[PDB]
Amino acid sequence: TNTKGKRRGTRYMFSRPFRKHGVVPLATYMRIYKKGDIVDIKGMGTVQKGMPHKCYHGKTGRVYNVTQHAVGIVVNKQVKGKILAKRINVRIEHIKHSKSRDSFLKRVKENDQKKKEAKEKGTWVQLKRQPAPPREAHFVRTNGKEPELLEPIPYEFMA
Amino acid sequence: KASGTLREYKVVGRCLPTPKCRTPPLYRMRIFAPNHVVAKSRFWYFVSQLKKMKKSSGEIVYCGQVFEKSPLRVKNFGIWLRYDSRSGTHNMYREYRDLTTAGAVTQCYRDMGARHRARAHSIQIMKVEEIAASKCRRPAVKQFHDSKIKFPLPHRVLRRQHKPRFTTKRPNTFF
Amino acid sequence: AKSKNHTTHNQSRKWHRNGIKKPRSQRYESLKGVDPKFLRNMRFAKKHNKKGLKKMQANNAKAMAARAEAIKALV
Amino acid sequence: FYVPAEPKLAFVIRIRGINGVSPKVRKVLQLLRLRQIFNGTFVKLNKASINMLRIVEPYIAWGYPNLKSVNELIYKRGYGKINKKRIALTDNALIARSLGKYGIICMEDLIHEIYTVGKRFKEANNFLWPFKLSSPRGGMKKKTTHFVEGEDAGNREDQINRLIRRMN
Amino acid sequence: GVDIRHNKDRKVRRKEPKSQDIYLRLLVKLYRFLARRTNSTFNQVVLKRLFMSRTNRPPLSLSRMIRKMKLPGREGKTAVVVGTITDDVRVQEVPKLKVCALRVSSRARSRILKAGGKILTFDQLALDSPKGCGTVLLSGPRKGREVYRHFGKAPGTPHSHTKPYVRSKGRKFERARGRRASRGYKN
RNA sequence: CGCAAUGAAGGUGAAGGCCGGCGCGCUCGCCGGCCGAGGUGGGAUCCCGAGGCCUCUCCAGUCCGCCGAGGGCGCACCACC
RNA sequence: UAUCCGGUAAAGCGAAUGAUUAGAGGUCUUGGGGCCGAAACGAUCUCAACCUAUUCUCAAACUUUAAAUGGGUAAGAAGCCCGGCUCGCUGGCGUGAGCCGGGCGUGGAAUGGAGUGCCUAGUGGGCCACUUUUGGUAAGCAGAACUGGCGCUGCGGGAUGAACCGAACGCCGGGUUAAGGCGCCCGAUGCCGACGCUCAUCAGACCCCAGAAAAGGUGUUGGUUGAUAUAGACAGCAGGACGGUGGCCAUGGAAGUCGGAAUCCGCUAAGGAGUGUGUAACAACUCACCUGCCGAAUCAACUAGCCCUGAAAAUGGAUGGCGCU
RNA sequence: GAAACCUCCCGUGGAGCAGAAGGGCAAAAGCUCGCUUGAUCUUGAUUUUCAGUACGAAUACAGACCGUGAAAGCGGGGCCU
RNA sequence: CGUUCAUAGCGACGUCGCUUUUUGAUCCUUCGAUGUCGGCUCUUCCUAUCAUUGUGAAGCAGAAUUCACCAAGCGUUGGAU
RNA sequence: GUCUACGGCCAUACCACCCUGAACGCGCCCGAUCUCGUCUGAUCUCGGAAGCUAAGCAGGGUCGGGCCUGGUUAGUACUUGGAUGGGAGACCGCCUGGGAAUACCGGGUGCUGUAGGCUU
Ligand SMILES: [Mg+2]
Ligand SMILES: [Mg+2]
Ligand SMILES: [Mg+2]
Ligand SMILES: [Mg+2]
Ligand SMILES: [Mg+2]
Ligand SMILES: [Mg+2]
Ligand SMILES: [Mg+2]
Ligand SMILES: [Mg+2]
Ligand SMILES: [Mg+2]
Ligand SMILES: [Mg+2]
Ligand SMILES: [Mg+2]
Ligand SMILES: [Mg+2]
Ligand SMILES: [Mg+2]
Ligand SMILES: [Mg+2]
Ligand SMILES: [Mg+2]
Ligand SMILES: [Mg+2]
Ligand SMILES: [Mg+2]
Ligand SMILES: [Mg+2]
Ligand SMILES: [Mg+2]
Repeated sequence: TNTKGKRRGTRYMFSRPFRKHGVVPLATYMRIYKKGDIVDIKGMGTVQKGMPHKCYHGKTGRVYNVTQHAVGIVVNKQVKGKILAKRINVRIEHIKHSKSRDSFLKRVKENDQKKKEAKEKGTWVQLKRQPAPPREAHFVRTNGKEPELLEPIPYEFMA
Repeated sequence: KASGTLREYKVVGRCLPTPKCRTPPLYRMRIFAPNHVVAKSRFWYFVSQLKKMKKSSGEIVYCGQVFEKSPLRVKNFGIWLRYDSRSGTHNMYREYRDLTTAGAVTQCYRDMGARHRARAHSIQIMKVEEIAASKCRRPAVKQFHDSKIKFPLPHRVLRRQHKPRFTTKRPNTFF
Repeated sequence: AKSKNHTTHNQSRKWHRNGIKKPRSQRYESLKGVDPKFLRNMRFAKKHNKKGLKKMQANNAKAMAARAEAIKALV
Repeated sequence: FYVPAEPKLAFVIRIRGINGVSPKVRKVLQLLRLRQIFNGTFVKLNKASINMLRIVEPYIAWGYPNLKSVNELIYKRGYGKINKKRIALTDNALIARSLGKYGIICMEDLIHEIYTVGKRFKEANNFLWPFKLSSPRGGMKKKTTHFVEGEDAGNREDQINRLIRRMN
Repeated sequence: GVDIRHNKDRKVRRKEPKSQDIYLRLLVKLYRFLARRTNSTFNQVVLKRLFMSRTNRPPLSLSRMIRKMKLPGREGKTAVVVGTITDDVRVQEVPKLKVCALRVSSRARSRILKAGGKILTFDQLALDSPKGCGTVLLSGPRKGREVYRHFGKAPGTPHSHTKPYVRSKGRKFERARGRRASRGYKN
């Protein structure tokens, strides 16, 4: 039976990468989280105040509270049969903005551009995405030179 | 791979074009298989080994059956192999005598099963080349190279053993 | 008479009989556990919204009249 | 060379039973509506769809149906989903009643929507109740192994039409 | 063999009322018919409620019926209640109402009729309005029963406010180890 | 038993708003009038309803529906303040 | 489709940590032992550790790298975009939050009716298989992971059988299948089935499975690589096998011959400073190069198929049986 | 003198940080000084074990009263487990 | 090693097996009981052959012999503790 | 072209040695009355401005080390899913999709924000 200790098994998780030890460079601290920012948690060894628990590393969630130098952040943690949305108080250093949402906002902005225009025109445009369709009919010109023959090569033992 | 009687297929394909490589080179093969479906698969297997190129990364351009151009000639075919033993992997040069390449490769696949308990999926056919009377290294072939060939069909054992299941006459096997 | 000591064998199955339901998201979640000094001040702000009502109502009527003038100019 | 278009649409037959089947497979098989053995569905192809077929490969036989296949399946075994009651398409009054809000007003329209994979495919294809086909007459080759390697499972592209005729 | 779970195939809703009383059952015969033959969903809702339990059709107090009709616009209408109409002693002035109910208590009956109110039975409502047109369909507070105060996240489970089943309240019935901080802990 | 709680106890015990005036409107204290169980989101259901849709003719034209875009009062219940 | 998380497989050790082989190079250091030195970083070796490039081989409790499978989020009306009010928070002005009031609709694929509350029994001995996996020589042993079974469950196949494969059962007719089969037992090959392989005085004969290995075999069949030979070979028989030379080390005797460093020339047609026999040691014998005869292929070394040796148990016996070439 | 003290050079930490090991740490989290008692008083929220009960341990705040620093700040015990 | 000579007989360092007449592992069966050691008595099987029949080997001259093959037909005793 | 002050990302920015630096800067530099601090005006603090780019600093250089980025290694190693595939086992081959890491060989060797100079 294994030890219940808080930091058990974070030998690798909380360990600054190769040649990225030392001073926590300052952008990290000086970037602003509001309420409802989508934020991915990633514990860090240098800063031990406000560390998240090893279960929430990797996990993404939303900011609910913002204190002086930390951010309350609702994240969903599964427990055997039940997913528990729960609220944890991570110090900034263990947290980035999750880009996952921004590619969405880019698309909605692009849609609002393509909805305003193409209204006065009349031609309705494809706003929905569509999965990669089968690759269409097309010609391939074997331009002058014929195809290159590939015989499989005879075995030989190298070692 | 399994079998039945194979057909030569021509299969040419290319790693599909990109920004960086706009008009990529075509690669052609001789892929013996029971049908185009497994032909194309077999094409991809051989190319994967040789070239950094997968079914996802490429497109088969032209798969097409290839017909023996001299069906009603009797030929001698040299065939080079690459089988897998229980032990290590090997090379051979088999020789068959047949009316077709397909027939000659089919013939090979049966022989290899017989003589080496080698199953389809172990065998790689590299080259199949029709060959003269000479340049035939195997005496099992060479004995049929002769103008006035002459042999009997000596102990001609009967079939139709159950047309008359029972009969008065003891049979005959001299003809 | 030693036992089996621990397992997780039939458990995933057991969990998924009744789903593994995601935690039921509402709009308007509580302000439980929000930095006290904030909550005081948003409470006070909420207290005095009724102060500055008469100004606000007039501003919307002026807006509504400007909308009605704009729609009349369009038509 | 003329490399023709990769196919839009494929018929997908469930070719093994409903015992001892992994949960990820099982879910996809009930996202293709392939619950019983020897049920089949049309399926429009694309990166998403094709990969879902990749996750259920040794549980299905599938490929690119003929024109005739789409007719024979629709006429001989064409059943509507009409107030959630599997009902046989005996008249166009049934098809129309349900799909007529799309311009699909008859069996023929339906066949054209399925075969060309139109705008309104999702709605015509879902309208069709999944095709309960019989066992394969003349038998199969091998249930458990892939087509390529002698068996019946997996993509057999053109050759799905032979299988269709011996089952429909 | 087919894969479906047969687990939640049978829906558990009521079909008829569980009561055997004959007057209610006549109302059911009437509202089944109307439900099916009218387009009115009022009839359907009413029909549904005739099958429900006592618990499930709670009493609607006179004051609650007042204030719900005091609301702006539903004026010159009829309030309907598949439950009973009770009095409120803590309301005085009772406007002249129109009412449907399976029951109205004798006080509540007097007060309403004294006001110039009309009381209707459900057979009478149908003839008056078979498609439920110009009705206010109310309900009593379902979660009134003291029952519900024991339901929820259990007592002694942090942030629950759930009445425990206790023999008698008082200084020394619970309120020790697990409510005081002084005694063990608290939730 | 229920219709009142809460405190170990001495005990205390579920209303608020608005308006006008008087005290310095002091987001505090006192005097007159009006409303009277707050508000947000969702809510079965009711309510209003542009507008169709025809009538054996060209228009007029009350009656009856059917649908109804749009807009409202919003039970219960839930979440939030 | 975007976007984060990861330190397992692999890989690496001319990158850290630890392990570890070899020689090059280095009075690095210095030594301990030498030999030639009185002694001398003098000359010459040496072994110690250290170092300069290289080099061999490793890691559950090492790692610069770094997969596959995998875990989060996100993919819109609870969303966007305007206008204005509230704050005892924050502040050069501004933030940030909370309020009102308008303005805008399908925002990846596939599927499916959802939500929600109360009472609640039995259970809390488990076992089995794929794959992963710890202890152990191993176990029908013990212990985890993952899915699926059996337990709760019949049915076709596997002769027999919890668990293998196929498939999951209302009561019946017709059809068709699966996995398995089709000499007879026993439904179906009573095909003019196709091509090979293999004879066993222990033949062989189908997932789980109920049985064999190293190592052998001109048994037979295929390969692979090299030869050889008309300058007529290859075997099969017949003729010589010497001298410089008791060569040198070794004496205990080795003039070819217990052993070992050597190891070339002459005559040459050609014979090794010698394969053996044997001798105290010789001798004597025996083992190339070439012919004479005969008359086309010959021969070597690997390799992998079947077969065989290897292969011993107790009541009489089991490819299921009969049998089968 | 191989080791005392002084001085110059190189030194990515190969040292040290009470203790096991792992992580973390260089104008520090090490060493040496100066001043100190935030190891003080008081509400709730949260995390970790979890049944998502307790205990312990911790995280973010908030209100007091202080410490220290030119200050920004940091500090309500021991860099983190 | 056996004067000489790897293999008549042997056989190191290594290696591959069989066996269940040793002992361990293990705990599947039996705790509403399967009588727990030895000896006597009696039958039957196995061969991994001591003798006996037929044979190959030798470092078999004879005699004595060990090594191996077919082989379990027939035997394998009397006593002291 | 380039610098100084405060920077962001933190080696394409590090290290070694070599060369070149106009003007403005930045420095070294000259002093200890006062501020401040040392065993020591070396450092620290302070008041300067005679010299000089020697050094720091910048820019460049090196078949340089290092780092960064491509190729190769290699569809190799590994691997998701499959079979009544093989094999006495150990292990291996196929199908289905995913797919690395050295050695070796190329190329690159800071970009840039705000405020202020100089080259008028
Ligand atoms: Mg247990
Ligand atoms: Mg299977
Ligand atoms: Mg059931
Ligand atoms: Mg690990
Ligand atoms: Mg490894
Ligand atoms: Mg029990
Ligand atoms: Mg056990
Ligand atoms: Mg049981
Ligand atoms: Mg199965
Ligand atoms: Mg400390
Ligand atoms: Mg404080
Ligand atoms: Mg000897
Ligand atoms: Mg035992
Ligand atoms: Mg007995
Ligand atoms: Mg014997
Ligand atoms: Mg000075
Ligand atoms: Mg300089
Ligand atoms: Mg200079
Ligand atoms: Mg370089």
